[PDB]
Amino acid sequence: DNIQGITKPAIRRLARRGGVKRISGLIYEEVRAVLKSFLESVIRDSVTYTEHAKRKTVTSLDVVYALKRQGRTLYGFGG
DNA sequence: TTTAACTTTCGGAAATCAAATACACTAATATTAAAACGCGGGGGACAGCGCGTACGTGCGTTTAAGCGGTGCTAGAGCTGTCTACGACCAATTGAGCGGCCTCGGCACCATGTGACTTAT
Repeated sequence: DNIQGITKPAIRRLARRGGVKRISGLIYEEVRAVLKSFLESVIRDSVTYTEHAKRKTVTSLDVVYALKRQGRTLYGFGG
């Protein structure tokens, strides 16, 4: 239950960075779900990059290449 | 002590020059499929509302998150060394469609000998 360990006050304060103030309860479970989906895919891409690289420790370059292929390219790390 | 820029060259590239298509558009044409004017309409989307509701709003006691030591080891990254493996050359093919030929079969003129005959 690690994704439940991602606590509902946590999801709340994330909503408040998100600019909203009222959020239904099942949003917490389904924001957990969206985090789960994106994490699953980026982990797939980065883990596979890592597996091919033969350094089976998952690397930041693997992560940023995953995000880049996804179109979600992130700065500050591949540099 | 290791990442460059001098160079010293050269042989494929990237210009040029040219003509061979060939395609775009600028354009007549009657038609004629869709445009766009023109009035109701349903239908619906919003005004206004009651009260149920649902996520915050608010307290108590928890829980994990966060440190803060305590290893210890699994890989990081690096192998110093042996190939393999693929990039090159070329030969080592090949098949497909023109080329010669060359088969045999026709029509035509040549040559010798068997009749016979005659004037030897």
